[PDB]
Amino acid sequence: KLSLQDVAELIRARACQRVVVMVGAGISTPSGIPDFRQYDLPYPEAIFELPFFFHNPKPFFTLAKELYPGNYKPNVTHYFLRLLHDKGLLLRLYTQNIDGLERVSGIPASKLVEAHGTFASATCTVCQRPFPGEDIRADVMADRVPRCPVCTGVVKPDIVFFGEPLPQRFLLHVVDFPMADLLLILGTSLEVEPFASLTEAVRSSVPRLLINRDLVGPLAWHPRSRDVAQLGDVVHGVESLVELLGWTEEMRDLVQRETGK
Amino acid sequence: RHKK
Ligand SMILES: Oc1cc(O)cc(/C=C/c2ccc(Br)cc2)c1
Ligand SMILES: [Zn+2]
Repeated sequence: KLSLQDVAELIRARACQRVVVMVGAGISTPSGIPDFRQYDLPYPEAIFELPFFFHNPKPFFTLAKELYPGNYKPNVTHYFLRLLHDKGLLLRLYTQNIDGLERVSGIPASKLVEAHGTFASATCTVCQRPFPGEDIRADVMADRVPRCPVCTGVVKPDIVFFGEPLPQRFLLHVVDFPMADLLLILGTSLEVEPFASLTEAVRSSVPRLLINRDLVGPLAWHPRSRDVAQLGDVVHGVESLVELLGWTEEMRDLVQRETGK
Repeated sequence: RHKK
């Protein structure tokens, strides 16, 4: 049975070269962003429901205003993932968060699958014209509902709502998961489909390493022999991994350069 | 097929 240090050594030697990462809310609460269960909502999920949104878009736009860039900064978990990218090891980072902190940490978009979408671009709900996110920032930032300069339809940031298809880039899972030589899961259980069974889609020779509050989800339910769990504070687990990798100095370099620490 |  593998330990965290064994995984660290597989990475230090390039036995692991093609890392596939999956993240959720657990990597964003250390940036001061809360998790998920008074916005004037009949119930929580209504903020990402299209009918509710057509009847009252203000609560969603209030969230957007709070999540637009400048309110939160990435933390060590994001910066560790940037380091993976910088060291030629990141095949793909699949994220369920919508805070945009992966991009902010400087992981290129081509390495990211923002599976619940993004505020960086928007779409007319009516005629489907696309618009860059900055185009609606003024309006969101002044609490006005943005409207389509052609058809008047509400222009909605490209956050994925309940009942909508995941973004087209989600199709990369068809090729990334068979290609992965290491799967890293940080700060999420992956209880919701499809994320849960993507944990099953790597080959059984592939270590699956979980850094998370607790052991839950398909790694609990269907353990394989090269699974490793590193339970507890996510930040602490990452920093431990960093330290076994010998990347302490590179981490400090990177955090100082990006955030002025 | 895959929907949130
Ligand atoms: O995995 C993530 C990451 C993230 O950065 C944000 C969210 C969702 C936040 C949210 C806020 C208010 C209500 Br009401 C319902 C949900 C989920
Ligand atoms: Zn329109």
